[PDB]
Formats: sequence, C-alpha cells, structure tokens
Amino acid sequence: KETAAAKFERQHMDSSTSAASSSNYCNQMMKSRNLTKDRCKPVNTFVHESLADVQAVCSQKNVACKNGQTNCYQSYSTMSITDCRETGSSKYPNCAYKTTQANKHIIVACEGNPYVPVHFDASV
Ligand SMILES: [Cl-]
Repeated sequence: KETAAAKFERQHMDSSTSAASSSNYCNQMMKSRNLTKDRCKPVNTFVHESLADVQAVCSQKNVACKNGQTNCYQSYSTMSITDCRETGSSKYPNCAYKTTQANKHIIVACEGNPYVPVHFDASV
C-alpha cells in the first residue's frame, strides 16, 4: 500500500515545470501519475513548487479543513498551481481534462513524523 505522504506527492507535486505550458497538460499528467487507470479522477490539483516548499507549509498558518479537522495549513505565499478537472467530453477510458493555471495559496492537511502533507484541501 502506498503511504499517505507518497500518495500526496504522486497526486499533487509537479516541481519539474514552473507552470502548465499548454491546454494538454492535465491530460498528460493525469495519465502519467496513474490517476486514470481504472476510472477518471474527477478533480486534481498539481503544485509547481519544490517538494521542500510544499512540505514547509505544514509549519505555516494552521486553519480549519473543509471537513472540520484541525490539521490543515495555508501557505503564507501564493504558489504556481494547475487545476485539472474532467470536461463533458470525458468518458473512461478516454479521460479528458480542462487545465487551469493559477497562482494561489494552497491548503494542505498534515500528519505524521515527519509532519508532512497528506491531503490537498483547497487553493485560495
Ligand atoms: Cl485536488
């Protein structure tokens, strides 16, 4: 079984680019991060910052999670992110995503020792 921290990295980290450079980014990344294997994951955000910078959010601003838990943290800085969401043309096995690039604060849920991101809650 994948660890929670490892799953977060696979689903949400893309430090290799500064930003999505085209409309096909999400189609490509959703496939390669294995988020379309058996069904199309409907919504997924990638963060275009270093792993260290995202990990550091777990010692930034403590805020409530949407679900009412208290282990969420909001980045002090905006970060480059890409939101990927399925479009109406999407039909497994031919998933199709809209790519939306933005610079926004991220909110992550943190757990463990080391205390690291395990869920992507939202951007603001
Ligand atoms: Cl997400």
